[PDB]
Amino acid sequence: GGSREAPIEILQRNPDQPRRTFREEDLEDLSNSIREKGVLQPILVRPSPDTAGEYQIVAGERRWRAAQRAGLKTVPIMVRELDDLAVLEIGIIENVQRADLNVLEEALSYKVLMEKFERTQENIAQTIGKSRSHVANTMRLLALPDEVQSYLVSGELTAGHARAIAAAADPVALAKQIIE
Amino acid sequence: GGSREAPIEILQRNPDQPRRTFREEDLEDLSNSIREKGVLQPILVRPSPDTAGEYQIVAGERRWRAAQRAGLKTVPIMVRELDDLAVLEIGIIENVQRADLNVLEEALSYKVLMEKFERTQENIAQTIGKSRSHVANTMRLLALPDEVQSYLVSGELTAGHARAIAAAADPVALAKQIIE
Ligand SMILES: Nc1ccn([C@@H]2O[C@H](COP(=O)(O)OP(=O)(O)OP(=O)(O)O)[C@@H](O)[C@H]2O)c(=O)n1
Ligand SMILES: Nc1ccn([C@@H]2O[C@H](COP(=O)(O)OP(=O)(O)OP(=O)(O)O)[C@@H](O)[C@H]2O)c(=O)n1
Ligand SMILES: [Mg+2]
Ligand SMILES: [Mg+2]
Repeated sequence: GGSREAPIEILQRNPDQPRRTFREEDLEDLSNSIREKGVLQPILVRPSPDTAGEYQIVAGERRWRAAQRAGLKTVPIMVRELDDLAVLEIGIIENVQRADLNVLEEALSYKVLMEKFERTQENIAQTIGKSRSHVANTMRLLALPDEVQSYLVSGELTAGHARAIAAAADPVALAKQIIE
Repeated sequence: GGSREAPIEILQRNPDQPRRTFREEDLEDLSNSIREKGVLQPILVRPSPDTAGEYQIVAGERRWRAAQRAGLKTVPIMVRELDDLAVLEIGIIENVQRADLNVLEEALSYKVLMEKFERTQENIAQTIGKSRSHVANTMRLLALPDEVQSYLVSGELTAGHARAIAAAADPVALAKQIIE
């Protein structure tokens, strides 16, 4: 059994899904991102244990909720027979076994969009489903010295602190201030 | 066009993929995780622009490399016609449009594996493809006071710092020390 488009309305959440909390800010970004390029990773479901002809989401609740807000009529699914232990395992694995992109690898990606493909920071924001603010701030990090970038490449400079350092009117000045 | 199993050997990487660096530590965890439950999210590819009957990975290089080390003969793929702008966009989106699990939501998930399903910390480690160390340290956080957990629930307490705080013989003592 491969992956198929299926009517969004015949899908339901597992209450015992490892993820409890869902921030509006993030869900808005995903629904925006889905409105543009659609649902890119198919949603993992098992046949519903409670209701007939329904599917219980094993992995991809945010995708389902985002696609709902985005007003998509169908979603891509993969149906696999799974017991309650399998689902909890998979639920953890999909979210735990994945490496985040370095904020500089992200910034460089935006540079290439601008230079090689002549995309404005607005064009980028609209396509990737993030704010013009986030894009601008992310790219400003490319200005910083090689040494401070090496701190972000290494992780020494906190990834959270990076977005803050970027927002500053005098961003490079906050490099030495990071020590204290 | 859905998703199909395809021989791992007819897949190649895009050199211009947003992600440049690949840490051995993480790739080992993924290959372990894949050795157990296989490749859970199908790998997004376009028909190779250079070589005939080959596919260029748009999203899922780590999965491909992990599955390779894991000695998988086939991998699940989805083939879509995509130009160089599409691929760079999608490459960014799949990695940028996704929310990480709270370290406490992770710990609780492991608790339920132990209590509801009678899994040892070794059983968990083997199935999720992480270290017994990582599992033990992650669960120890559930012991900590509601106040310091609120710091991790909020994010104030660095998620990386959490596993370290947990390992400490006197973990709660690091709460006031989080001033610096
Ligand atoms: N047994 C597993 C473990 C993990 N994953 C998935 O593999 C992906 C790993 O994400 P990432 O670190 O970004 O690597 P890839 O997407 O494989 O590669 P890249 O982003 O570099 O293209 C995640 O979707 C995760 O759910 C999976 O399909 N099967
Ligand atoms: N246009 C987009 C944007 C993002 N994604 C994918 O949506 C997932 C978001 O991951 P996460 O934040 O964990 O949410 P879900 O996996 O959807 O939900 P859950 O983990 O709660 O099951 C990622 O694999 C990302 O590649 C996608 O398919 N299409
Ligand atoms: Mg997920
Ligand atoms: Mg990825």
